[PDB]
Amino acid sequence: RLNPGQQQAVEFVTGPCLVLAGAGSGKTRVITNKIAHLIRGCGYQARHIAAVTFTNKAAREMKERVGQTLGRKEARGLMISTFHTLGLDIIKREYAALGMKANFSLFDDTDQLALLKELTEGLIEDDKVLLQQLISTISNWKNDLKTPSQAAASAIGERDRIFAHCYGLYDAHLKACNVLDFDDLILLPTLLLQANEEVRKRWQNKIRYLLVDEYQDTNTSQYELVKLLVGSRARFTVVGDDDQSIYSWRGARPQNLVLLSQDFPALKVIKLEQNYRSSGRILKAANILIANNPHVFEKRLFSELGYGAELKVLSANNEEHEAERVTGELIAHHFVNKTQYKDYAILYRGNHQSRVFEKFLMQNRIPYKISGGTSFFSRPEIKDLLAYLRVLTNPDDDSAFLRIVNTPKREIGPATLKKLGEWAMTRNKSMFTASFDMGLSQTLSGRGYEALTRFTHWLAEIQRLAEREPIAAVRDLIHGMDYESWLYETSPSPKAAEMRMKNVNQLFSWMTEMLEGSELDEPMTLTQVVTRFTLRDEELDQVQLMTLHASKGLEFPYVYMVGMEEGFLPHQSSIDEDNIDEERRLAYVGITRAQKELTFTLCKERRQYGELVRPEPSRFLLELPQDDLIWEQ
Amino acid sequence: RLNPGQQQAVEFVTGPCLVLAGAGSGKTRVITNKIAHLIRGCGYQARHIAAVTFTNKAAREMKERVGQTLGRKEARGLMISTFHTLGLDIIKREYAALGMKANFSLFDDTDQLALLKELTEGLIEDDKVLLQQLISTISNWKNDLKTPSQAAASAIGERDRIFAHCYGLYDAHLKACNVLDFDDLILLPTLLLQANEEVRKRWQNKIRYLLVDEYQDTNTSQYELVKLLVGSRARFTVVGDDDQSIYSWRGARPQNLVLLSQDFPALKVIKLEQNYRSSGRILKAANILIANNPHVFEKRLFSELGYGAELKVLSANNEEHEAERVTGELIAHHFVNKTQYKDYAILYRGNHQSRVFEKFLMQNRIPYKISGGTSFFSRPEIKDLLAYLRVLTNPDDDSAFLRIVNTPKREIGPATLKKLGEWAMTRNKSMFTASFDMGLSQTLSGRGYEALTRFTHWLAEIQRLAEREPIAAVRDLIHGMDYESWLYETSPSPKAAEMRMKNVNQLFSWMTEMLEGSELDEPMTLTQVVTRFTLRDMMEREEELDQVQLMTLHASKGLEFPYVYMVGMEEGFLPHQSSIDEDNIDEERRLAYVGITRAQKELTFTLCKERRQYGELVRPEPSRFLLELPQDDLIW
DNA sequence: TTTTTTTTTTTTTTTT
Repeated sequence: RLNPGQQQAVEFVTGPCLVLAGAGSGKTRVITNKIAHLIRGCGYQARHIAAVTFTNKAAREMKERVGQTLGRKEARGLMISTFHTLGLDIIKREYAALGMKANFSLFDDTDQLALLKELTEGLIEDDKVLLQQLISTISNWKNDLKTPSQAAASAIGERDRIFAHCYGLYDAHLKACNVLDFDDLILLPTLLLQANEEVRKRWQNKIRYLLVDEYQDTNTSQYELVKLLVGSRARFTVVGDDDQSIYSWRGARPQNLVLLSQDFPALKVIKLEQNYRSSGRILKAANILIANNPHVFEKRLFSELGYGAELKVLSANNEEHEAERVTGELIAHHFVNKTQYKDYAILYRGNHQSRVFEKFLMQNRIPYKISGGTSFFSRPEIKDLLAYLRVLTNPDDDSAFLRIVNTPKREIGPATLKKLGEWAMTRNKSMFTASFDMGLSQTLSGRGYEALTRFTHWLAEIQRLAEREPIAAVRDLIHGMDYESWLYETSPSPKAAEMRMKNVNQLFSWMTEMLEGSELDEPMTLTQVVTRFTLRDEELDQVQLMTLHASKGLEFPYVYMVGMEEGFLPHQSSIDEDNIDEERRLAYVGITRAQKELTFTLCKERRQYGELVRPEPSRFLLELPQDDLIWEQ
Repeated sequence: RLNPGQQQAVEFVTGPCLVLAGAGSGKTRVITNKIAHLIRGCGYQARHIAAVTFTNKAAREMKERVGQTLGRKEARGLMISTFHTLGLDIIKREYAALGMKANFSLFDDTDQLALLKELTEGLIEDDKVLLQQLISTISNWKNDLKTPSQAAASAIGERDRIFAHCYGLYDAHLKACNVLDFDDLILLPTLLLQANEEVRKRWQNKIRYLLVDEYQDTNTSQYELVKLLVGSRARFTVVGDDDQSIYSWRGARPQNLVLLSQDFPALKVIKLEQNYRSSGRILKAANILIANNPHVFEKRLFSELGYGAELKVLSANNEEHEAERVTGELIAHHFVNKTQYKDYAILYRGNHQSRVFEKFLMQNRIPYKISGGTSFFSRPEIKDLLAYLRVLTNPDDDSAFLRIVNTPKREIGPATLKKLGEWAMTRNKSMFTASFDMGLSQTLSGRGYEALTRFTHWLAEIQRLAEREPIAAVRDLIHGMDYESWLYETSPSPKAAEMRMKNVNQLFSWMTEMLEGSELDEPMTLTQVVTRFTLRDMMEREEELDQVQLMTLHASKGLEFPYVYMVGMEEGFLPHQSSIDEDNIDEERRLAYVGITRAQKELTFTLCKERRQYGELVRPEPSRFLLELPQDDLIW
């Protein structure tokens, strides 16, 4: 049933309305129900309501519920969709109007960056992070309804003057070859609808009432497109929280909720404050943490659930200790409270802080998911290495051999492989094993049986040795095929091969520490050290492990916001730019994602650059309500 | 020679006769010949024969043939036309005998639907497919010479009695603003003709001999018009094939071939049965499939052409693998056989199934053409330009004024229009014309009146001018409002503008040569040039597009291809559920019959093994049709 | 340091 605010937002259907749903307030229920009502209580034909969101997920999720309350029929034609779906669908539908049609495949992300590489070879470094900016910064001036020259105007800085020119060639090639990146799909009808009234109204009448979720994420283009979509008839309901604006660095106009209030003054801010997920204690902290932010709309959250357990603040000594402690504490909790691996979540600022957890987690046969990113254990360089090791440990895994055969770079053609397989198959065994039967010698010969022997040899003599000197063996397995060189030849920019390699050491060193065992951890047979690694290789129980950003709009019973140091959470970059407000929002989000218990963690020391630094507790931990926080020792 | 059937068709010129030209028969030949012959061998005077058709195409087609076996003398001075052109002309012509102003407005269907939309808002669901039924169903109580009232009687069902009402509303607005949708073009003369004798005869004496093609498509009014026209001599020759009656849902009485057989004593069916296009296997198949359908008229196709390859029936797994195999096999066949994508045709029951084929063909650099895509006479840039012309030649066309006043963009606000209308209303006359009553000056003034007057004046001046230099007037009409620029502002990308523009030019040009007059057809006054465009006699016409012929089953209707790919051969789709769960499929049967008969060399069926229907899925069973077909020549 | 974005099917055909 509807809690008052919800109720109110649901009923106010007569004008430009803004619902300021605090976290866990249940917006999607409102929206749905708004729709459902709009239909059943004010006639307002289904086909005349547009529900816009940002992700193709929210999208299906919303469609799910809608149809779950609305009867198959009446629910007919709901303009539920992403911005981009529509934005495109406009371009599409009105192009068919002039009688004509369109045909220029959206330049899906990659394609762009790609095109951007060839576009900026000598101009700009062969680097990902770089190109990223280039991409992003380009996609910005675009959301700043600008031209590749108007942008050289508003262009202060060396590589920026460059990005501008580069930018120039981007739209250059695109306008030309006849294709469009994503944001184009918005600033497309946006323009096409402003410049022309004929079309404008047709939409204005298609889209009788519009609802928009996740409004704090809105960018200019969308913003306008929205305005255009319902200019002053203004029969809508935008929905958001300004304290959850975090993708500002990506065209999200923070003051969107305010800007709205201006070019729309009969705005009725209805706010949802009741929370259905977090304990009182969590909410209190969050509630306070965020009040240190210069605040406009007052929003003070509250739930009807029990005050929880104290927010603990585990202080780790170094980068590793942290992961160790968490994974450790993750496990205990879990054991003692008989819960599920998925009730847990581990959140960080940057993507690297993940690497080390990925270790312990895996090292402790604790299943997980690297939502925010890509699990170390997939990265080909490591998948490959794994397989050799899998082979070594188990010469019956055709899977692995089939994969490592020539991949490190020998000359064992598919023939010399399918024929060994074919003879191995009827002699009933593994390839590597059968790659030794003297009867296989004449089913296949030539130069293929001249590389297969050699290789399958090199392996076995190493596999032999690993039997007592794993490390050595592996170490030898490494420099042996000179994966290093191989990578440098296969990997794109060397820096990638460099990293692709760095990974390879990492793995090995892990694998080593494990074989070496330790003071309390009795050492492992290479076979186990392997199986540990291997297990890695959705209706699954596993620890959500992702970045705060990754976490936006999710929840989990137990959260470990790790790395609560200054440089890190209050991200140094931002630290020194005086914008923290966002970082703060960032934290506050993090925090409001946990529902039963929350734990913060920080490293007492970080390795600056071989130079070790003793960082200070994310000021955030301090602004929190100390009565409910429990710093360790 | 000419095959006997054909011949006898041609020699029989003494009474009520029907030629049952089966698929491939030679239909166009015979007609041309019969007219040529009527004249030459029978003494009939070129100016007394009328050959009616359904489309402005066949008509041009026919006029070409005929015209080239005779000369402009007997030729260009003969009555070949569509029904509507005739129906209209009857209206016009006898309005003149009555000396009245024919200033009504032809409501091109689009114009029609829209009017409905408005007139049908809260009443009915803002939906295409909906409006359609509304339109159609409306165009039929009409085609059944029925009132918006007697129709409520002949109304069973809710959204139906609704329609009747809406209809009431439709006919209501029409009759009032003085405009007529196409159906009125036939229903008017007909009535006009049966209610009065003086006229009747007059026409009975003008059209001394009439021939009507594609008779199986005749609807009531149509037919009734015929009857009237032909009166008692019966000197005529309708031609057709009830086995090809597929637009039954749009007013076509299938039983026409029969109905005819009755109101007419000595009907002498003559039946052409020799195909000359499809292989004996195709014909085989087709001739058989059709037999499952009931029959009052007995025939059987059969060509001399060699018996051909086996009718293959590719079973695909999903919505997409279907298009995948087709485009694939298409490519293959062409490669090793080498035979322009034009030789190739893919035909579906509905248009969605186009959406997936368009992919793979384009995904494979295969050029192709897409069945039916918004007549040129519907591009906004055109309907706009038309409107002006409409208004220029007929100042009594509010609809047209109403669409133009501000469109090319002056500053004539809806108020300023609201008030023109009111004044124009009370004084009972045009907005345009009212625009000048000195009395309007007081109901409205300020800036609108300034804009209003400026405009309507300019227009007047053009109007005045066109009197003498049609093109120069139109020429200045265009440049005058800067339509070009307009497009460049209104149109999305610039290229579309240029295109939209190009379209404008073209129209200009046709209009021109139409005015400038042909040496086969006598020159036209601009008012006529208009009525033509109004009928969308776009006059189509060497270097045709050698790409894929992709179209609906309906878009096949008389058209031939060497190799066809009759896709989506499942139950639901092909024999459409609408029909399935209706009791009549005979229609869908014909539908297929046709689709089949359309390929001449080799046919190939195809069925999706799984649906993309219901958001989920379904394991569909082959178009029963597929199984009624000769198993011997069929493959899997 | 952080990272979404989708050309189908709307589910029957269309002169004049």
